[PDB]
Amino acid sequence: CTVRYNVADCSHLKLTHIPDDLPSNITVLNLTHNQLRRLPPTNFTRYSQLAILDAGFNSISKLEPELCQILPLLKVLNLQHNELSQISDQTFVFCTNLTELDLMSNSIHKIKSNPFKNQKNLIKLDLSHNGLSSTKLGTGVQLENLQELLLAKNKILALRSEELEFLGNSSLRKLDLSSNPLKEFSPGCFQTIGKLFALLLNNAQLNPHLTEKLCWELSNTSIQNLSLANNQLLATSESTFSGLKWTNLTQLDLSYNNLHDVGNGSFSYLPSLRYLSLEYNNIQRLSPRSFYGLSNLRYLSLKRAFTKSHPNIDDFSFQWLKYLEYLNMDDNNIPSTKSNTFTGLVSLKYLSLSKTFTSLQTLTNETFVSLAHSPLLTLNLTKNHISKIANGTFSWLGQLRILDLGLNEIEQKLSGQEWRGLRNIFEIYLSYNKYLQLSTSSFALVPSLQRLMLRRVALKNVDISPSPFRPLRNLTILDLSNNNIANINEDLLEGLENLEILDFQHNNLARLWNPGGPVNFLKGLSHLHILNLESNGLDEIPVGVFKNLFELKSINLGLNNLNKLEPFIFDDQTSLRSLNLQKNLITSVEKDVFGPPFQNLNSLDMRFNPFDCTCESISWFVNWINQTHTNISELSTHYLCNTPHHYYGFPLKLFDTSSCK
Amino acid sequence: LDFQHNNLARLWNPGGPVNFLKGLSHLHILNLESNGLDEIPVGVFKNLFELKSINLGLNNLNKLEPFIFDDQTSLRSLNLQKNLITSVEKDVFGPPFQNLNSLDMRFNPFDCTCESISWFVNWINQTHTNISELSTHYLCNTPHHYYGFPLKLFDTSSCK
Ligand SMILES: *[C@@H]1O[C@H](CO)[C@@H](O[C@@H]2O[C@H](CO)[C@@H](O[C@@H]3O[C@H](CO)[C@@H](O)[C@H](O)[C@@H]3O)[C@H](O)[C@H]2NC(C)=O)[C@H](O)[C@H]1NC(C)=O
Ligand SMILES: *[C@@H]1O[C@H](CO)[C@@H](O[C@@H]2O[C@H](CO)[C@@H](O[C@@H]3O[C@H](CO)[C@@H](O)[C@H](O)[C@@H]3O)[C@H](O)[C@H]2NC(C)=O)[C@H](O)[C@H]1NC(C)=O
Ligand SMILES: *[C@@H]1O[C@H](CO)[C@@H](O[C@@H]2O[C@H](CO)[C@@H](O[C@@H]3O[C@H](CO)[C@@H](O)[C@H](O)[C@@H]3O)[C@H](O)[C@H]2NC(C)=O)[C@H](O)[C@H]1NC(C)=O
Ligand SMILES: *[C@@H]1O[C@H](CO)[C@@H](O[C@@H]2O[C@H](CO)[C@@H](O[C@@H]3O[C@H](CO)[C@@H](O)[C@H](O)[C@@H]3O)[C@H](O)[C@H]2NC(C)=O)[C@H](O)[C@H]1NC(C)=O
Ligand SMILES: *[C@@H]1O[C@H](CO)[C@@H](O[C@@H]2O[C@H](CO)[C@@H](O)[C@H](O)[C@H]2NC(C)=O)[C@H](O)[C@H]1NC(C)=O
Ligand SMILES: *[C@@H]1O[C@H](CO)[C@@H](O[C@@H]2O[C@H](CO)[C@@H](O)[C@H](O)[C@H]2NC(C)=O)[C@H](O)[C@H]1NC(C)=O
Ligand SMILES: *[C@@H]1O[C@H](CO)[C@@H](O[C@@H]2O[C@H](CO)[C@@H](O)[C@H](O)[C@H]2NC(C)=O)[C@H](O)[C@H]1NC(C)=O
Ligand SMILES: *[C@@H]1O[C@H](CO)[C@@H](O[C@@H]2O[C@H](CO)[C@@H](O)[C@H](O)[C@H]2NC(C)=O)[C@H](O)[C@H]1NC(C)=O
Ligand SMILES: *[C@@H]1O[C@H](CO)[C@@H](O)[C@H](O)[C@H]1NC(C)=O
Ligand SMILES: *[C@@H]1O[C@H](CO)[C@@H](O)[C@H](O)[C@H]1NC(C)=O
Repeated sequence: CTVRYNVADCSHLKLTHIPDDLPSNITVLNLTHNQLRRLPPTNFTRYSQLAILDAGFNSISKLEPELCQILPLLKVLNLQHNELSQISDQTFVFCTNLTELDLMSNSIHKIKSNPFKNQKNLIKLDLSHNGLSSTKLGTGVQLENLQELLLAKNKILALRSEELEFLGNSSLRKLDLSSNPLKEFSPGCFQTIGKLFALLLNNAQLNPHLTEKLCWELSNTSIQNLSLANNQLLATSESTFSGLKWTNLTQLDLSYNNLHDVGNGSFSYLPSLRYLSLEYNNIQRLSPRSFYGLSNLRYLSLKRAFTKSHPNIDDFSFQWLKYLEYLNMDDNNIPSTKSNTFTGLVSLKYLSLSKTFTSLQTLTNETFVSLAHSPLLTLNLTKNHISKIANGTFSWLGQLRILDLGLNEIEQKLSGQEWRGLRNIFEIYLSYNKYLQLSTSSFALVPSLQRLMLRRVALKNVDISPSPFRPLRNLTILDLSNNNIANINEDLLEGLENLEILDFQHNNLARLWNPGGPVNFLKGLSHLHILNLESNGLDEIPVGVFKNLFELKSINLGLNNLNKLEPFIFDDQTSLRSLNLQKNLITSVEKDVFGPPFQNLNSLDMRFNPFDCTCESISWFVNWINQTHTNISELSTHYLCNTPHHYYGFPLKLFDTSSCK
Repeated sequence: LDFQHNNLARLWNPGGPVNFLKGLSHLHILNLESNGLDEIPVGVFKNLFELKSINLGLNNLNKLEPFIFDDQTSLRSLNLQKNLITSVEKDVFGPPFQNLNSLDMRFNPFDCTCESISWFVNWINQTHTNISELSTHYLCNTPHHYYGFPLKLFDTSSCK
């Protein structure tokens, strides 16, 4: 087995017999994924100190009580994926300390007598996928402290007040009744339970009339979390949920219930709900009175809550949701917005509208007029086929912090008036766009940015003086990768004292680093953390470009052609934590180049390089590798030399340096 | 026969290499430039006696198996420029160099070592083959002492 500290785990050993050779100073034993004839009752004499046993995923036919007598200190008893054709009460008469019983696949058809007259400390009772037909588990009052009762993937036809009366004072935190073909509910079947809080009815095929009758039956109860998923709730009426008007609910779920129509006042009898979900529904439309009465909701999800003839939302449809703060409408097909769609939401702070608009190619200053009176903090608009934005689009939303406009085809000459009205925004998501032309005043109106990534935007004309990034001072993260920049001067990025993260992947900086004077990039970047110039076609590193980068942490210069390693290139990089030079054309590793970066390096990566197995090239590198604990992944595999012929295709570590000094 | 830019690299172990050019005696010029070939197996240029030109440039060829060119006794022009050739061995480029008229292997990471270029340097010193840009685009890439050094100006007195 693994034989780790204290606990013992045996993932896969093809074990067939209970072993007794392992040390006895253990408290947990694992038997998952093993083939056993039958659990012996007398072989546990040696192991009488196990707190719990993970004896599951086993082909055990019959269970004997004597086992859990030899181990009185037994807490978790998992018997899932086992045969267990039939069980009786005599297995649990002198077996009381159980706290966790798991029966997930045992094909237990009928329950006889009272098997649980002695278990007084059990909390979770998982009895599912066993073909159980009647929810009766006993006649007398038992299960004083039972918090979870799982009954799923069985064939219960109905619930009756007499088969559930055996729970006298049980306080069930979570009740599971999923995948049960329930067709009717006897009156008073829920009042016999002491205190029930949550219920699950997934894959239970609830009819709307059956759902209404269930809601009537659920009155007087302390239910707070109710879930109704995978049903035939194609429509909802005013009186459908009226039976829940006497309950104090917290969460209501209606996902995967193909709801087509929402009646007027459907949830008007729910003055205490705080979280609501309508995921994956073919809702035709939402009337303004559909949400009437929901004055206490705080989280609404409308993911895939619309039909393909296209669905639309009327104005003033969210006025009643004055306490909502998290609205999600991802993956929908609303054509466009109106003047009074979001009007009424006075507490919305997190709004997601990803892939929800189809006819909103052009954005004006009337699209987000409804959100002026709402202090939003996050706005998601990805995959919305955004093509053009007008001035004053975000003027109303002056409290925005997180803005998303990526994964679109925006094409426009940015002038800085597109962000007019934004007071204090944290970061802007404009990656993955077809064409965004920058100007000298594009970022002047918003100097409060903290993160700014422009991946795959085909940006151009960024060498214009003054740089558009000049007004940004406290910016921390900047990304201009995958854009194929033609050229850049030292004017850009100047004054970014607070900049920490910089990425220049796929930007062809080859010629920018001797003719016309080398560009002295990275001037005074004290706060820069990680520098990434991977796959920029770099061919030669000019001297004096990594200076003053004392606080730099990581360097990634892979997928390039670097062979001319100038001496003393890395002098101030004494705080480097990870050096990446994989897939380059490095031939020799000299001490004067990689010395200071190797003083306190944590991980190194320069694989796929034509190394030269010679005393002049890798002797210092081989000595350092042999005399360091730096994490070098695939050191023995992808570090083969390319020259000479004798040492071609040989591991870098398998080189003797005792003959050269 | 011209196969420029066709991605024939992996065709020369997918169930055994394909023995292409099987008994193609009358072919005169063969051009397979810029196909990314990485390894040429033995017994692929057999029965090519009348072939005159081979052009395998703009590829990545470093594994030169012995006796690759055995029937290329009538080769007139060999082109291997802009490849990843590191060493030039006699047993590989012997027969093609018997009557070669023009040779082109510029822009290659040559290794200025005794085992690699000694025979090639001697051949260059004692041949009349017309080679363009021989002293400019034939600089070695390793070691550091011989990096960026002309290939023709190599002393073989310390070799053999
Ligand atoms: C359990 O749920 C039932 C509903 O199924 C609740 O019944 C409701 O009980 C209240 C209080 O007894 C009734 O209000 C009363 O109405 C009479 C007129 O009939 C009025 O004179 C009283 O002043 C009082 O307002 C209410 O009508 C009744 N509703 C129904 C539909 O029966 C019951 O309160 C819940 N709790 C318990 C512990 O049963
Ligand atoms: C706005 O909604 C869209 C809906 O798709 C969100 O897109 C999803 O965002 C997550 C988190 O960024 C992405 O997961 C990521 O996957 C990549 C690998 O592709 C992984 O490297 C990251 O660590 C992360 O796990 C997810 O792929 C992405 N889905 C699509 C289709 O783009 C978007 O994040 C939302 N905007 C927010 C929350 O600001
Ligand atoms: C969204 O932004 C646009 C762009 O500024 C605003 O359009 C502006 O609307 C005002 C009032 O309609 C225009 O003022 C008047 O325009 C007429 C010509 O239409 C002119 O003859 C008058 O002397 C007066 O200037 C203004 O010109 C117009 N701007 C542009 C560039 O056409 C629009 O009002 C904004 N919408 C919201 C809701 O903020
Ligand atoms: C959205 O905002 C941009 C940025 O301000 C507006 O572009 C600006 O439009 C004005 C008005 O046409 C331009 O002023 C013009 O300048 C020329 C000289 O170049 C002058 O001869 C004209 O009489 C006029 O004053 C301004 O140059 C231009 N700026 C840029 C950077 O393009 C745009 O018009 C706004 N659009 C809407 C719909 O409000
Ligand atoms: C219903 O389920 C929700 C979701 O788990 C429970 O709310 C969580 O309560 C814990 C405990 O305070 C918090 O840490 C979580 O942040 C809450 N999550 C959400 C989404 O609200 C709620 O307590 C449950 N109702 C019960 C058990 O009656
Ligand atoms: C939620 O719980 C509250 C508190 O128990 C219920 O309010 C009580 O309602 C009864 C009538 O059934 C009154 O006699 C009590 O005086 C009320 N107490 C308080 C503190 O208001 C409420 O009815 C429950 N249900 C809903 C939907 O709120
Ligand atoms: C549900 O209630 C809404 C009101 O919230 C009703 O919508 C109104 O319909 C009338 C008739 O055309 C219009 O004059 C009103 O302007 C509408 N209200 C709003 C806010 O626009 C709707 O008709 C009701 N539906 C049912 C089936 O009763
Ligand atoms: C740029 O970021 C800095 C760092 O947070 C901001 O400085 C802080 O701003 C908050 C906002 O009120 C103040 O409470 C702090 O006292 C400021 N810290 C210091 C050291 O001055 C700065 O305001 C930001 N500038 C812009 C334009 O957003
Ligand atoms: C358990 O005890 C029986 C009886 O001695 C023995 O045959 C068997 O090998 C022991 N171990 C297991 C894993 O059954
Ligand atoms: C349940 O609670 C009632 C009332 O407090 C009490 O009379 C009864 O003994 C309790 N039963 C159990 C099994 O705790």
